[PDB]
Amino acid sequence: GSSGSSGNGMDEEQRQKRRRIEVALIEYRETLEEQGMKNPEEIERKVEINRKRLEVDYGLS
Repeated sequence: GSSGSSGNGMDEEQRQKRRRIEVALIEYRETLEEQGMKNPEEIERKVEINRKRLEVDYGLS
């Protein structure tokens, strides 16, 4: 039972992009940890760059 659907205009398309970034972020983080990344700066660095890239790629930022 959906409630308070957020999608009246262009946002309807943004709500979706938000997911593409989520799944991507998680998958990336894990892949990094297993890739041999055992440091915060490293992960944070890569992840950060990714989040920003994707966000800007989906015209979100």
